[PDB]
Amino acid sequence: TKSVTRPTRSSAEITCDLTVINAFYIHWYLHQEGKAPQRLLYYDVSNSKDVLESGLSPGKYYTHTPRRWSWILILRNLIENDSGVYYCATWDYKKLFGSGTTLVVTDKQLDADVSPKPTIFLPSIAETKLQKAGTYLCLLEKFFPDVIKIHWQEKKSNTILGSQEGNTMKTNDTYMKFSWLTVPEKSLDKEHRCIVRHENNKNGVDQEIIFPP
Amino acid sequence: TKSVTRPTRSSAEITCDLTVINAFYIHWYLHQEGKAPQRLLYYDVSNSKDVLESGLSPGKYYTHTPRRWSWILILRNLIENDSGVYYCATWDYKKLFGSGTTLVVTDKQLDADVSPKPTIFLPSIAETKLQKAGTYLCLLEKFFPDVIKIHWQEKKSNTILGSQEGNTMKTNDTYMKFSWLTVPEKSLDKEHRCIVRHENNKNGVDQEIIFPP
Amino acid sequence: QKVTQAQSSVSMPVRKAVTLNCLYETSWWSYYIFWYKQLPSKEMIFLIRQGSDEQNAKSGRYSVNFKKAAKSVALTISALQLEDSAKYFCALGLNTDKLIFGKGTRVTVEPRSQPHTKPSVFVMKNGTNVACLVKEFYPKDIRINLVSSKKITEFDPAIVISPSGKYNAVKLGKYEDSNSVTCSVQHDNKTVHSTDFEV
Amino acid sequence: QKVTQAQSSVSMPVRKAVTLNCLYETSWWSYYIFWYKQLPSKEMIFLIRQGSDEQNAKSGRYSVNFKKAAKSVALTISALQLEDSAKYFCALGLNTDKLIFGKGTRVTVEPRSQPHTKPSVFVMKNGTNVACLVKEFYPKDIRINLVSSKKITEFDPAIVISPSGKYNAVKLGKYEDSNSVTCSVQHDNKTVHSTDFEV
Repeated sequence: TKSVTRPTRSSAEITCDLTVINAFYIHWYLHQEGKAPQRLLYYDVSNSKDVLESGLSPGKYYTHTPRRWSWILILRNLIENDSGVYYCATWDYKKLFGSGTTLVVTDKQLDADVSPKPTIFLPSIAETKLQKAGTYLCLLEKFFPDVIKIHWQEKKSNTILGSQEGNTMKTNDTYMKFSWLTVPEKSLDKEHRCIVRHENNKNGVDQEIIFPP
Repeated sequence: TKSVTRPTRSSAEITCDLTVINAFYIHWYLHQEGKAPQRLLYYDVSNSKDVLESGLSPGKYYTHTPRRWSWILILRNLIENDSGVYYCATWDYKKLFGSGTTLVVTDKQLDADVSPKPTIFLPSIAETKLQKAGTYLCLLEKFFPDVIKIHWQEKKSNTILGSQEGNTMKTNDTYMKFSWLTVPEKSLDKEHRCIVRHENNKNGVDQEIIFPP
Repeated sequence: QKVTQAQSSVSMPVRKAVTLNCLYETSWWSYYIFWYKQLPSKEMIFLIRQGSDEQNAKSGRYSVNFKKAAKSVALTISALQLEDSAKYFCALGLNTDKLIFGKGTRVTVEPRSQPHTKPSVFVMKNGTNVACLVKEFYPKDIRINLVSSKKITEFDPAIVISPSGKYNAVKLGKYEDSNSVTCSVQHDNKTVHSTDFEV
Repeated sequence: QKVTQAQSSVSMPVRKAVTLNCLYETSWWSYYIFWYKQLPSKEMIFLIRQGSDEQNAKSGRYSVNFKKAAKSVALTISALQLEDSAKYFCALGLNTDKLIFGKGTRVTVEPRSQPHTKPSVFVMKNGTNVACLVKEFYPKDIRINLVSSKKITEFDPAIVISPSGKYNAVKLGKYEDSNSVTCSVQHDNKTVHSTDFEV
């Protein structure tokens, strides 16, 4: 899952990761806060035409197939009441869903860099005798789209470590999160990472904060 | 200018390079062989709606704005009679045009690799005394979309050399071109290039064939 | 075609059972009722499907109670765990059809009964940011005030369940001096400072 | 609203003049006629614009002859050059309007009068591919046959104008032996082999 942060009166591309061979119809759902998931439209793929809902005229939603078996929902003329989570779905019975894509529609009220900026911490000196352990802390701040994922990895491994996050608290116009990890005794003086996934992360590639012994 | 080689019953993205600040309408023209350039549609940008021609129903042409002041014409449900050169235009009087984009619609009759394969030549031994010069020759072959551009450069410079191409002759189902260059006496034993621009090159980056002394 | 769920939130402890209510309403003659859950990472997972013509559908730890004479359907999650903390949706419903969802109920699973333990707080700095770290403690009655004459910001604590079944809490706070600041705790009628750990 | 151009191709030599015809037809009262040219790299360049209310528009080497009583308009390209080899379009025509194009005429510019020169052919191989190379020669009456007992393919020659104002030609051909092959030329009543250059 990621975020999209287009402004008002713009266009937005929302792609879904649900890879299915020989589909027939691709439904598109929208979930807003305190409401229900409603279907917006569904796209015939043997005829390549959209069938809309009883609420709006054409010229708003468009389903684009860039490659074979890949779909993108293009929205047009974005208004602030268009923001929510967008799924794609297919039948089989059950109906599989497609992991969500938050869309945030702002009035270009950023005016700076909104990348997550770490201010990492180190374990105390008194914790490292009477507990046989030590704890890190990786505070991030000043990031706008709020769809962020902090997870910790080893120095060289593919394991996910037992981190314990907190609530995405809101500053006056930006946000802030912190995650922290406790490591045992004989794996203490090694390297650790605080990998941070975000949308407004420079060069598209997610951050990777290295932690000392 | 480039080429696009989508198959039948597919979708095609055609972008135009005409960069204009504060446009109002973006026209779209189509030129086929032995016919005239006709307008297909034009896209209002202050209201974001397409105004079509008197010939087809909606659900075929769509103008997408990925960024501000950038436009892509998306075609849908491609038929073999959709192939031609597509321009974009704006008024100012005069009407500026947008360098063309050939679209080729095939029935997936390629079935192999269709990248241009050089088989370069070297100057003769008798030319290099009684003329104080030498000539290269850079024959390409087996490439499908036929929008190819061969130009020669120096070993380290930004000059375009006086090459003399030939006609894109057609094999049984593929094509073939050759270019050749004559260089004078005291610039003879250096390096030269046979840069080849094409759509079906490896990794998108155009080739660069190095020529010996 | 309506699906009603008049349940905002539920709180049920580990290895207990919970019933969720869903008032559907339709005019069809043969329909299906699907149950979905939504993780906080925004993923929808199909749980159980009750066909309205044959008896009660159960699959593992899920069970569905069906009242065809009334309009009530009910999901049972027996032998609860710690990753049953989601938001649950009731859906009503051949390849073209749509699902009609309800507004969704939220299940928050609480840990079991433990004897009381003691905080053992610590502190860690980054020049101007401080952070009081509180180690494991079972009852959630915590007060993690810090001491500084020069206060700029003080966010709220973040109490989270440890893998031991007890609680940990971090409380950040930005100050100027940031070196003579020592956090304190008023947990369970016995004050715990951070100067006894310092020496 | 029609624009007619009943001219398929024209051939005119360097530093001469050429007139291109365009029969438009409309029912408007005030219109403009634009002229465009198309390079073989598919680029449209605005040339000249004739407003149908004031006199004849000229801009540099372009001139437009306007017959308002008839329906004929005519473009003059005086003092021709070598990059006037394009395809020329007549267009008829506030930000929303469209241009109505004609089918287009093609202008192919031929070089001037030169004394006759001699070919001086060469040959170059790549294991199985051969290529006879012919150096500068003015009249285009060339025959670039090769000699081999073992023939597989033989494409056509490619005659192109040199920057000296004469012609060069390459004729490829794939053979097996590809080493005992020597090209010949029958240009201007005097045969030129490639064995006199070999020694």
